[PDB]
Amino acid sequence: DDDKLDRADILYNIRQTSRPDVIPTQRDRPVAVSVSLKFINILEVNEITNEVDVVFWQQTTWSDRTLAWNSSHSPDQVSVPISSLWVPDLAAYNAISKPEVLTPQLARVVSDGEVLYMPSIRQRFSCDVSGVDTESGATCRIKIGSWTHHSREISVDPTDDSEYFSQYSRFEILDVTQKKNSVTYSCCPEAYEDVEVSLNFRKKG
Amino acid sequence: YKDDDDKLDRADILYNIRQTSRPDVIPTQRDRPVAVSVSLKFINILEVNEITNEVDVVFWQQTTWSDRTLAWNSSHSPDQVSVPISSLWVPDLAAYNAISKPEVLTPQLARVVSDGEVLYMPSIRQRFSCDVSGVDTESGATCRIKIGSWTHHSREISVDPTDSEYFSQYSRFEILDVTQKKNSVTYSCCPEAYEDVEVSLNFRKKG
Amino acid sequence: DYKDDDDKLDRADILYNIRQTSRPDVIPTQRDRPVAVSVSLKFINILEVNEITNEVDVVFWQQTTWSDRTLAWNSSHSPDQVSVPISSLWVPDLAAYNAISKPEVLTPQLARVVSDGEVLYMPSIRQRFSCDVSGVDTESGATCRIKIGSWTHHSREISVDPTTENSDDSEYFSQYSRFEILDVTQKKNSVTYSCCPEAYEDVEVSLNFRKKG
Amino acid sequence: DYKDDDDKLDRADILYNIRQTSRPDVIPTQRDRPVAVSVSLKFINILEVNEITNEVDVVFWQQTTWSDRTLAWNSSHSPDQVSVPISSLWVPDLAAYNAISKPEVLTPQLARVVSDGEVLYMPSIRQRFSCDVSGVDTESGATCRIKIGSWTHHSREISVDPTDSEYFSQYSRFEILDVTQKKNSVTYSCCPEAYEDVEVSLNFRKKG
Amino acid sequence: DDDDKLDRADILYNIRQTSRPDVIPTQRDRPVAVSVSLKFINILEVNEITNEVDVVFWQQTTWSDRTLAWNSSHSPDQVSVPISSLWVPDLAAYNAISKPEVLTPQLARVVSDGEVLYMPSIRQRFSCDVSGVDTESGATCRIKIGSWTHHSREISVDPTSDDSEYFSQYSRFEILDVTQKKNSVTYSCCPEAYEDVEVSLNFRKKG
Ligand SMILES: Nc1nc(-c2ccc(C(F)(F)F)cc2)cc(N2CCOCC2)n1
Ligand SMILES: Nc1nc(-c2ccc(C(F)(F)F)cc2)cc(N2CCOCC2)n1
Ligand SMILES: Nc1nc(-c2ccc(C(F)(F)F)cc2)cc(N2CCOCC2)n1
Ligand SMILES: Nc1nc(-c2ccc(C(F)(F)F)cc2)cc(N2CCOCC2)n1
Ligand SMILES: Nc1nc(-c2ccc(C(F)(F)F)cc2)cc(N2CCOCC2)n1
Ligand SMILES: *[C@@H]1O[C@H](CO)[C@@H](O)[C@H](O)[C@H]1NC(C)=O
Ligand SMILES: *[C@@H]1O[C@H](CO)[C@@H](O)[C@H](O)[C@H]1NC(C)=O
Ligand SMILES: *[C@@H]1O[C@H](CO)[C@@H](O)[C@H](O)[C@H]1NC(C)=O
Ligand SMILES: *[C@@H]1O[C@H](CO)[C@@H](O)[C@H](O)[C@H]1NC(C)=O
Ligand SMILES: *[C@@H]1O[C@H](CO)[C@@H](O)[C@H](O)[C@H]1NC(C)=O
Repeated sequence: DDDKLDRADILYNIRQTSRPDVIPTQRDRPVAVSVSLKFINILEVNEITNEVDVVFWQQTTWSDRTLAWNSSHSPDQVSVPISSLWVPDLAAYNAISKPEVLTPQLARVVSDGEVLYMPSIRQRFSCDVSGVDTESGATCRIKIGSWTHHSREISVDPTDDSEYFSQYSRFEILDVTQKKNSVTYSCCPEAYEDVEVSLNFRKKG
Repeated sequence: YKDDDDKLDRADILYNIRQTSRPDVIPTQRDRPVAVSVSLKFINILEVNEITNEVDVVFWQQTTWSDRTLAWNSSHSPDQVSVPISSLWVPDLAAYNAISKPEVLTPQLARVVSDGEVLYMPSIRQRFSCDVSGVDTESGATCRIKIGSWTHHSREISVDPTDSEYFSQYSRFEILDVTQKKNSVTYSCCPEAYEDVEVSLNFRKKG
Repeated sequence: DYKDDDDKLDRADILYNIRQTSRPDVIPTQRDRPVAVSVSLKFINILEVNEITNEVDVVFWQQTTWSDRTLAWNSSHSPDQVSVPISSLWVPDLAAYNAISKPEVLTPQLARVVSDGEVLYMPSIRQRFSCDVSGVDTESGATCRIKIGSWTHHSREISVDPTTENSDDSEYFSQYSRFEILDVTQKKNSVTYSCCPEAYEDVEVSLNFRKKG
Repeated sequence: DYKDDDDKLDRADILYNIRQTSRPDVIPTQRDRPVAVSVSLKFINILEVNEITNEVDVVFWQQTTWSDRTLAWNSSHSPDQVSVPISSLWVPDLAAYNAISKPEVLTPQLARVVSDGEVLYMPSIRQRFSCDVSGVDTESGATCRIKIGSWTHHSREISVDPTDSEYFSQYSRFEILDVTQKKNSVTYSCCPEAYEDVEVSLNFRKKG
Repeated sequence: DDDDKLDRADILYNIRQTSRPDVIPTQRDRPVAVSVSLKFINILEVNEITNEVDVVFWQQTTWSDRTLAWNSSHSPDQVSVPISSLWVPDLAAYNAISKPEVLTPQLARVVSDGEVLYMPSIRQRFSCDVSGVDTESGATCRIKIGSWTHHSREISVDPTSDDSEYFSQYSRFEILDVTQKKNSVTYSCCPEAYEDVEVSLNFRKKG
């Protein structure tokens, strides 16, 4: 796991095999991407205009098996800059600002061909904050899917509630759930898979 | 369609597109202007200021055109592919009454279809100066957005327009009507005519 | 001629010739004479004003033109003009002496190059300036100046020649703006500073405006 | 040696040699031992404080050093150190876990390379953090806790090792009572392996 | 003879072939003498509570690299060059509390005798003593500018005729005095000295 030249070699191999603009399909099956959200913070919450500002830890994984190697005497994982990798084109449907990445833009590649990209993000969303002061709290739903690939090319999926959530927040997390969802729009005949993350939270009392 | 996931067939189409594609040159065919279809679909309203007459909107910008030099036989290969928009010509659209840089909320990819059609449909948050009077009244306020090609006159580029289903439930405002008109203006600066789509939007507060 | 404007292959060749000849970092001087650059502002919107700090926020259309005849070609059977990315062309290095923010370009960064070596670049720009705003409430309006000059090139290399004057200054201006424009004028100035024995040419633009209603 | 240092050609050759031996995307691990990165925060200012929202704005000088023997050269008759743009060098991927903004880098982005293989990267950063701010308008003051860790590399590849009004501003509204720096290894339920990090405790109060 | 376009492009080519942008241009084993002056253009704001100050200043940097020099007998005396092609000094304000914002194009003059001039106009926020701004004596704010990564054996900053000369007449504030001075500090992390120039600005509000 710890020879610089072995790492430089693995990296070199990934840079040949990997085509960054082409989706990594195997055997006529959609690429199976698994998304999961962990919340880190809730910073602002406007009940008049229906917006929140959050920081979340976005764990995405997929399998590009052509990147795989034998690791019996070499390292099992390495870090690659994401400009050298195809990453999925996920978008959050009810975002109202550009996503702001707060972490170095690197992925792990695992010798079985698995790719993990888990950046931490700040973003404002437009959502229902009705009930944020009550005891049963508000429920804001976030929708996240593949922007330009339909369900026959990219298949999204959902992989404790407050394990990484700051203790210095004004808000508290009651429950967080994730549901897979295939949806068609009147524009395009094809479906787009998304994950709907439903966060249930309230102000602290 | 059944052959939509050959990673190799896909890579080959991307390669092909990158060779034929001339990103800086308008893809005219047969001495006709490029016809570009332009439409908005509103997603949200974020800020309304009745004093200064401004509005923040997130709208979904539907833009399509064709370049038959990119076409291919898709009988046994993928029907569409995604392409980074730096590899294709894109039209230089501009909103005349906009007062801030447009902010693109989605990945900057276009779809290319086997028949030579190109679809670029970004989601955009932008700020416009427009008439926002009547917004607390039953008829509502009517605000227009004028979107035309900036450098190419009508002789080279024409823009044509092709209810808020994708409009947020949680917005403070409600849409009443959305119409789309085609204008063709000659400015006192240049002897030629620039075309544009006008998008009139009637909207009002809820309660 | 206008009849051949669209032939895709012809346009590409013109774009190719332009890149082979254009030197983006060199002033296109002709015959021991300075490069003449025509400058015209047209105001679009006056976004905000602060009478206490003396700042304004404007959107203007900045029309700029100049000649490089080494770019010319025979338009007898060819497109008369084409659009070019400005990264492929020399562009004048104009600065706003009293800008207090970076310029934000609103529009696509493309120039039109015409078949006789004329280049037009007219972006739309939002910028914040520092100027005299007192009077803005009265009926005679306020009067705010903006100096714009060549930063690193002096008069014998670049001369900004005033493109004035209107009609017409209230034409591209938002009618839905809190403010209205009385008059606009332009002046060519030529200043020699402490540092350099060389003189820099600038264009002073005066905008007279008041709050409506 | 100190005499050499000013030879424009000698430096050019050193800088050439570094760009060739340096691979920016590979951790400079030697001997099967995890790269040791020494980190150190010196505070410079405390600017925006919100007691209601638990946010703070700080300008701090981050001091980072590590060792890469492959970059080393015989400096008997050449310069002992040179400046290098960090685009030419591997730099560790550090990240503040409680930062709620993107770091704003206030200084030129150069590192120093010493001829014995030490690399020194010491940028001045402004950044907003989410932390315990209550107690700030009182004498024992507040106690914030920034944590700085290796994002994608775990303990077997990168290991952080720790190491104060000297560089702090006397024109700050705030003043500093104590600063401590502990090493911390923690395992998150996602990945089997542990990540090293440095909890920097800052103790400070408003004036008067 | 300053305008022959071919002579310019040739000079610009010679400059790119011999110039190494990442290497300090030292000569005869002496440090590089970088000369620095600040002329103030404006003051945007002042916060008495927090000791912040927003200022627009014209930074005047000049230094020599005799390896760029050419014979200007029948070619131009000077030319403009993108700073990406040249080595440029890594200056920094110790008491800056914001990213510097360059308001001007990033071009340097090169003079044929080997001299380089980089003179950008900059907008930056500083933290400094601001008390006394309303009083007739005025407040005194100190900016400390120095070389960040290069110590004194490598780069030395030397300050080089009245202010209120490029200073905006429309400012709330007026400048009472400006003095430049040179210090040389060693910090407890590293045994080599770093030179800086402290610009002292004495100013007050107007009546
Ligand atoms: N997942 C997803 N994808 C698209 C989409 C479809 C096609 C294109 C294309 F091909 F034109 F580039 C772009 C986006 C649009 C879309 N919606 C648009 C309206 O807001 C809800 C989501 N959602
Ligand atoms: N569509 C459009 N195009 C232009 C335009 C822009 C650039 C050029 C040039 F010089 F590059 F050729 C010409 C016209 C100007 C224009 N107007 C200018 C003022 O605002 C209303 C619209 N509208
Ligand atoms: N047109 C113009 N050019 C300069 C100028 C800029 C850069 C250089 C240098 F050093 F790069 F050569 C010289 C003069 C400075 C200048 N002024 C600076 C002070 O405010 C009034 C305008 N105006
Ligand atoms: N040092 C560190 N690293 C991670 C982490 C980031 C990326 C990856 C991946 F996907 F690249 F493998 C793994 C762990 C996560 C993490 N924390 C978990 C999120 O909350 C803050 C602390 N801390
Ligand atoms: N001019 C200067 N340089 C440094 C400095 C910067 C980088 C490095 C390193 F590590 F990259 F070599 C060393 C010292 C530090 C420094 N100060 C330390 C605190 O901030 C005020 C002054 N001032
Ligand atoms: C993996 O490692 C080496 C050769 O690469 C060898 O010991 C072993 O047989 C390999 N196993 C597989 C499944 O290729
Ligand atoms: C499309 O491709 C296949 C193979 O070349 C062929 O069967 C079919 O006739 C082609 N169609 C056209 C339009 O040429
Ligand atoms: C352009 O016109 C002719 C015909 O295209 C060409 O041969 C000649 O070089 C040019 N001269 C004229 C007539 O402008
Ligand atoms: C380095 O070079 C010097 C001078 O050439 C020589 O004396 C020495 O043996 C070399 N080895 C070391 C000390 O690394
Ligand atoms: C330029 O010509 C020569 C050769 O470059 C040079 O040495 C001298 O300084 C100049 N000659 C004149 C005419 O002054």
